[PDB]
Amino acid sequence: AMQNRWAETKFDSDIDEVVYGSRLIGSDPDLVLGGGNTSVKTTERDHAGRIISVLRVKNSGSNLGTIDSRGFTGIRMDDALAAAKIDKMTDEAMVDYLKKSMVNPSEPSPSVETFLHAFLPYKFVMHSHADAILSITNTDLPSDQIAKILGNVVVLPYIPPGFTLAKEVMNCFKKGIDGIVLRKHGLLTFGDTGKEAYDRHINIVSRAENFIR
Ligand SMILES: [Cl-]
Ligand SMILES: [Zn+2]
Repeated sequence: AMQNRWAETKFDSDIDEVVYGSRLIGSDPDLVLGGGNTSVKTTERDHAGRIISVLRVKNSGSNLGTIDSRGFTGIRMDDALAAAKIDKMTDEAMVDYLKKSMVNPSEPSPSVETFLHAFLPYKFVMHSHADAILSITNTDLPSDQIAKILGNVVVLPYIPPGFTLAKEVMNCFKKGIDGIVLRKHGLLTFGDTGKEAYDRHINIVSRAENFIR
């Protein structure tokens, strides 16, 4: 039975908190059998001394399980949120956009799923390709019955990973929900703190697992 392993309460920094959450998620082979990504929205000074809103998002330099602060690449939120105006973007264009939005271009490339994170207005966001979520969403169960099984969630149909997915995620987000379920892809959870996003992730996946058990 999936367990909830969140033990800490005090962290020195936002990055320490997101690293902690990432490690817990990457430690469960039923949550991360190489993919998944996390993020924290944070305040930083940029090179020009401006205090700015930064999305620190998982990068290509490590898996979630053994991640450290180096594994979080800083993306300007002003830049990322301005992308919401854009209609379509190819994967390639998306990568270029993100590169031009990096607070420090010498950091490792940010997750190709960065826009899932930027476009959800919670401080912490967690994304997995949880096996039990893939199973339940790969059945013929209607989405509404999937939602009744999993809890206070919104369920989205299959959409290929990329910019359109992020736009749909953005638009289906509603105040008060615990998660967004992406059929044939995975799960998004979020919250004001790392624990909130994490607890929501476990509760939903474990409900999925319970149901297919
Ligand atoms: Cl009912
Ligand atoms: Zn994904």
